[PDB]
Amino acid sequence: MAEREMGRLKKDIGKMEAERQELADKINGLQNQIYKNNEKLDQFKMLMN
Amino acid sequence: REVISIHIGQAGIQVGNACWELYCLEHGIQPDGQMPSDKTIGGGDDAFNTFFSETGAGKHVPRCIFLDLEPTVVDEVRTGTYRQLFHPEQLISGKEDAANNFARGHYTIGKEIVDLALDRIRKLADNCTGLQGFLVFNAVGGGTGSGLGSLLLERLSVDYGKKSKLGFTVYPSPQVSTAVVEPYNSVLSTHSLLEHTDVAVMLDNEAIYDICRRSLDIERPTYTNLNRLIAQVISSLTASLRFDGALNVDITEFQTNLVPYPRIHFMLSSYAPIISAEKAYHEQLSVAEITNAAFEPASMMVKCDPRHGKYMACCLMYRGDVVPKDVNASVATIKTKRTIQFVDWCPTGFKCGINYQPPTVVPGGDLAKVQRAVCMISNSTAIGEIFSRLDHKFDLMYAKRAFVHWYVGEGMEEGEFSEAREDLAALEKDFEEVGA
Amino acid sequence: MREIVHIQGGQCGNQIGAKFWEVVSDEHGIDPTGTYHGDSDLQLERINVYFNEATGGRYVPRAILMDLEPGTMDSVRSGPYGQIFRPDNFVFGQTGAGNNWAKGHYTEGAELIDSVLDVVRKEAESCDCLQGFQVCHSLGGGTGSGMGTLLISKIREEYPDRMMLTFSVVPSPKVSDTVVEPYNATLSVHQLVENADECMVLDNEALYDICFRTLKLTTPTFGDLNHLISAVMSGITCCLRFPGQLNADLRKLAVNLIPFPRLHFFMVGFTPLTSRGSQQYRALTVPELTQQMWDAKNMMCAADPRHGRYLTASALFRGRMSTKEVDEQMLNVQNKNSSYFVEWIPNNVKSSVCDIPPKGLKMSATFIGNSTAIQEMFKRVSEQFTAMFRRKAFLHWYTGEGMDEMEFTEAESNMNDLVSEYQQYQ
Amino acid sequence: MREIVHIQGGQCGNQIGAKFWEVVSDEHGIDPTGTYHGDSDLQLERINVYFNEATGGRYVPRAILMDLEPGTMDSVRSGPYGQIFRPDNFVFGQTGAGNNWAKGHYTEGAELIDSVLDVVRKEAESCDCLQGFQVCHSLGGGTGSGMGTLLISKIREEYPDRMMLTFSVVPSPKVSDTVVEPYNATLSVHQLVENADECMVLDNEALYDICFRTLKLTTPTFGDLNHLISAVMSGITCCLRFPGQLNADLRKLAVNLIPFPRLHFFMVGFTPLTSRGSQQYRALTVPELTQQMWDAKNMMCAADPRHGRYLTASALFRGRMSTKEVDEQMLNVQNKNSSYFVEWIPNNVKSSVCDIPPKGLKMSATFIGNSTAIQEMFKRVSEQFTAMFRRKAFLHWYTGEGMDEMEFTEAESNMNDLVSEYQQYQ
Amino acid sequence: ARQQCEDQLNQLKQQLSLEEGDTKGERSRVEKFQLEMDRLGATLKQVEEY
Ligand SMILES: Nc1nc2c(ncn2[C@@H]2O[C@H](COP(=O)(O)OP(=O)(O)OP(=O)(O)O)[C@@H](O)[C@H]2O)c(=O)[nH]1
Ligand SMILES: Nc1nc2c(ncn2[C@@H]2O[C@H](COP(=O)(O)OP(=O)(O)O)[C@@H](O)[C@H]2O)c(=O)[nH]1
Ligand SMILES: Nc1nc2c(ncn2[C@@H]2O[C@H](COP(=O)(O)OP(=O)(O)O)[C@@H](O)[C@H]2O)c(=O)[nH]1
Ligand SMILES: [Mg+2]
Repeated sequence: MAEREMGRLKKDIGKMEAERQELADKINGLQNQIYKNNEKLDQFKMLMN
Repeated sequence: REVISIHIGQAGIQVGNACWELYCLEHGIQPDGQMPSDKTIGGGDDAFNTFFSETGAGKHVPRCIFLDLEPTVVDEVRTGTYRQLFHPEQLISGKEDAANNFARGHYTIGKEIVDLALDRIRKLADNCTGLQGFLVFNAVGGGTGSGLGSLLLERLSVDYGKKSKLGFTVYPSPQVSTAVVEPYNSVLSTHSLLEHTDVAVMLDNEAIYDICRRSLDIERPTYTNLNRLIAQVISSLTASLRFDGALNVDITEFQTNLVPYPRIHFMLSSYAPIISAEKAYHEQLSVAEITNAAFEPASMMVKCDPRHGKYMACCLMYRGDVVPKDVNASVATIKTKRTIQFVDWCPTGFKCGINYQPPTVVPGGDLAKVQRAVCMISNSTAIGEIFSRLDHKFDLMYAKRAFVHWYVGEGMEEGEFSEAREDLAALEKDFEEVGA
Repeated sequence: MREIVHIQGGQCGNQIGAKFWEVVSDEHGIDPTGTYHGDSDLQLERINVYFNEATGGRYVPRAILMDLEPGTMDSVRSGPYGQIFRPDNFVFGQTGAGNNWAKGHYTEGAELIDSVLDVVRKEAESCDCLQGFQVCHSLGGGTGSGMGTLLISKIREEYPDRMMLTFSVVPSPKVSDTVVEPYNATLSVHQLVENADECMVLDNEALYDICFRTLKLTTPTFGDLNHLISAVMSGITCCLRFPGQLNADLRKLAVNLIPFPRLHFFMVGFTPLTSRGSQQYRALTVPELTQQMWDAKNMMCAADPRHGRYLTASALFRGRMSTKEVDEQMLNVQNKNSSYFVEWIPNNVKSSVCDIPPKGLKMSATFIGNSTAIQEMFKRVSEQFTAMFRRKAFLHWYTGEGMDEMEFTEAESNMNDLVSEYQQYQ
Repeated sequence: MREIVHIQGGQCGNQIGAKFWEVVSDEHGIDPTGTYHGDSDLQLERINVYFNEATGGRYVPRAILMDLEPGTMDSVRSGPYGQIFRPDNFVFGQTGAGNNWAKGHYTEGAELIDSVLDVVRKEAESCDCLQGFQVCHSLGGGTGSGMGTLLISKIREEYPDRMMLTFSVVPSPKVSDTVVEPYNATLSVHQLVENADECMVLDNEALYDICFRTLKLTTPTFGDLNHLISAVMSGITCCLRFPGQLNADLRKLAVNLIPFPRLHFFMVGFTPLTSRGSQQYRALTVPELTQQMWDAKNMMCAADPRHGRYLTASALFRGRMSTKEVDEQMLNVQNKNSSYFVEWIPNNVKSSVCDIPPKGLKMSATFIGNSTAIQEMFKRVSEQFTAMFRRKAFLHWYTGEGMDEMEFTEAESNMNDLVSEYQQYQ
Repeated sequence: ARQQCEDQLNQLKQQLSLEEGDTKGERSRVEKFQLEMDRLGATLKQVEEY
């Protein structure tokens, strides 16, 4: 029983570690894109003035 | 799509007695060979052609050969309720039993009857067009299932080879066994059972006693009771070729789906729901709970916890009214369950075949009427425990050279005793590394 | 003038095609005995796009059935709308593939493809102005996948300039129908991507979820999943058969949907879809159709349409609508969420309008998106392939019938670089 | 073109809204099958405010239901004029709040609000010129108050400047059918102070007093109280649906009644509310209407106006009457009582007229007053809350649910400062 | 052997629960950042039209 449980838990923790890494990369990309878009919005604000 | 079957020993021919007691009623054949003229249960002329082949006007002959050396039981089959069903030559009976001596059944007696059996196997495959494969029923726990069974197995393999071989082998029980000298015959047969038979199905006596005591509540079951549900399992796994379902898988798919590696063909078996005649109705029966009961180790035809092992692949044959959605809903919960664990070397491990035909009830039987059924057959690593305990049983008999002379004075040298044990050990270590 | 040739490989393909021909026969108004009883006279005009009228009024369809077991033919010829197929269109064998792509592509194909090509060539040369071929099959099978893509390659080698539509049902993460699907899926997609002109990818979990969430059904079976796929197919092939304000045939759809030669994998959808008890509660109004089209719970793929970007999209409306309306929401939906469409392509979406709504409705719409979020299913299949091929599991069933491991390695590489090129457009 | 999205929270709100929809359907002349069976055309030019059209003339309410037990939805489905509802709004859970306000605001919100918000957003983008929302609920229970409050906050954050009416029935000492009223009432009014834009307070104590005095009924069940509340509901929105000689829309009524932002709790009445027997003996004039208005035995709230001062008052008349009579009656009352009306707002009363009367009657008049006497209910609820919370009675059912003594003290302090503001302005 | 087995099983379980809560927080942050992305896109479109 115990070895079954550890095998299952190791597989689960590996899968969810991979998902965590994917989320981290997603957040980094989103921060970069928000930076670019806010800079573009600043340029457009100055052009509006 | 026709399949022929051979039954060797006594266990094989009694299991076949049950199987051909069930097929005749399932296809509606009266137990003399001709379909009733008035009533017409079911339909489909080609439906019965897999197991019964028409002859002349209206007599249907089976596609099995009951071969044995001791005539005491073949004569009982000859004179019993099935006289006009079988063919007079498909009941091969020698003169003297194999007497639990594997060497005697393999060399002395078996050598003069295997060719006679082949003379009829060939002539029975001659009048079959869409031949699928062979099905063998035997118990290696003796002298005719092991010896003559092996001999016929390799002699068929050398002759046909291409056609698959589905075996249903009744090994010696964990503890509740009959003969005293099984641990010799078991290894002596497994050595030639690894690399010759294609897909073997492990069967036990003790486990089916346990099923009959906890499910049908018959506190004193018998060989008739066990063979009845064995025949039920055989029919539930061969229903695909005969009855049309949405997702139906025949012998070839069943083989190519469940054998990831060449010599890893050693399976469990289970059937659901084994329910008494009185509790046929009080229990809510549906796909979820019948599938749940299809995996519980208390409902396994071989007394070994699947929890000890890791599943490699599984197949589920469904009967009757089963929509192909709740099956997936159930296997999802099976995956989310915690006790049973797969192996990372396989991400998808279910083959859920379905057929639209409810199971049949034999008259005056121990099984009730249920609208559906599940036959579960799965590869697993827990059978290494069976082979290990049997190795331990063999070692004690071998280290004292007990019972050896009954073999060596009949033709088998010590070399086969050595090499069969060596190859069983190789099998066990292969299971170890595959489960690793 | 134009003509369409239907091909059905596999048991899934045969059932899907049977349902498709049921729907098309109902729509053109031919009864299951092959005769004609349609009322309007706008139907005989294009009835020749599918049916080769024979002497005696027996309008026989132009579809070819292929597999390795006569059980599927028993089922098809027995079911409703079965006595209209052609006896010549029942070419088969009696061995069975058994899910092994090796048997599908080499052992039985190498001697049944001659029989299938004979009939295909006969029909293609009996029809004068060919438009293309379209085949419905299962990627996880053995007869619809192996022998299917083998015939795909053969016919594409034969006719270069006639386009191919492939309605391919792919494996699934949740409804794991079979054990060795990933091998067959990879080996079939690796063959298809070269010969695939348009590949409508479908799967069964995204249809079970539709039937249990949107249509709100209790027993969603194949007799419903195939019906939905049939509806989508008939929506695809509508501009040829019917007139309208703005036609768009198969070549127009391909040109509008394929911006690079190795970007052809479409997610499909059909609207309107309503529960049987709530049919007569919401109006089949063109906006409502549009936010039903641009929906995640109304796709036909495991991939999340909002988990990436749309490269191009096409919408075929059917009925009496107004182009100003249709295009105004087509532009509004693209102006709203600018982050889900490719920045470097203005006018991401085409909107064609037919002028005959399907039988039983007032208007309808079919969506076909060439989005880049479709790479997720390929990623899932490829990682399954890594998990299996890492141990040569089930490898002997292929390597013992005419296979090598070089094909496996190259298929891995092909799936990896295809998902990479989908990713790099983001 | 003006829009009021109806939402019914909890069992009390659901039943009250069901009766209200019966009343509105009757007023516009539509059968419970959804079709139209009225006579005057004037019932048809403003159906769009309270009814979305469906194919075939079937009109369906723009209403959304919200609860946690299927039994309430079953009752609404079984009741007459229940099938008109669109089954796409019957959203519910499966467990029930258990009058655990912390549970209904923290433990079933996370599983039901993600869907109810989607439904309400769809219904609010169905039409163009949104005026706001009308939420019917009870500030005594768990799921009628917790989920309702969190949903009101969500709509506040989603539509910053659209008006929400909250028709809230408030528990009373003599109608306390549950033991944990104050813990939910205080915590709900805490957030209703910030969230909603006008809350009308109702109470079963005054409802039963009215049914025993005015109607002098013998067995007033819940149906008649629901009918009273529904009649007030349908009479307060006559200007949006029907032509008048001096109109009064939602924001007009608000900006007239509420002087300061935190003072948005109203008490509402209704005229003529007359017994069956003594009705035949009375002719209906505008002075009669205003007498039955101002008389405290007619307020639907158990707050006694001569225990304080009227901040503002408003009278919505319905009937072909004379504006000079209306204005002179209102000013006559203001001159009669020169202390109960606040000193620094000259002519604090506001009056408006609509043409079409409620069906059957010839003249009618709804009354909305922002009296300062309403502080008595809040101070009594605060007293009961302090009495129960002085020893943490029943508190663990929320403490183990997520909230804390900090939040409870905050709610009590907000009640104290609300009554402080009322007493300061009085 | 088995008690050591279960002890390590439990500590893996607690570590997995920790990382699962962490991923739930990460998912919430991702949803918030999607909201911010789309809001900035809409505002930029409005400014471009202006
Ligand atoms: N489940 C089941 N087991 C059986 C049945 N008949 C026999 N067995 C068991 O299977 C074994 C097979 O019987 P054997 O001892 O090999 O007899 P045989 O097969 O005729 O071989 P020989 O008699 O030695 O020539 C026996 O040891 C029994 O324990 C049966 O009908 N059902
Ligand atoms: N959606 C859908 N899937 C199907 C249908 N019939 C079969 N399938 C799926 O197709 C897969 C097998 O493909 P199949 O057509 O049998 O290929 P074959 O084995 O070579 O004949 C199975 O896993 C089924 O789940 C159908 O009617 N509808
Ligand atoms: N008018 C009316 N009032 C009710 C009805 N049922 C209960 N009430 C009162 O209004 C309050 C409603 O509470 P309830 O809806 O059960 O709380 P919830 O379960 O959280 O929604 C109770 O305190 C009752 O005193 C009804 O059918 N009609
Ligand atoms: Mg014997």
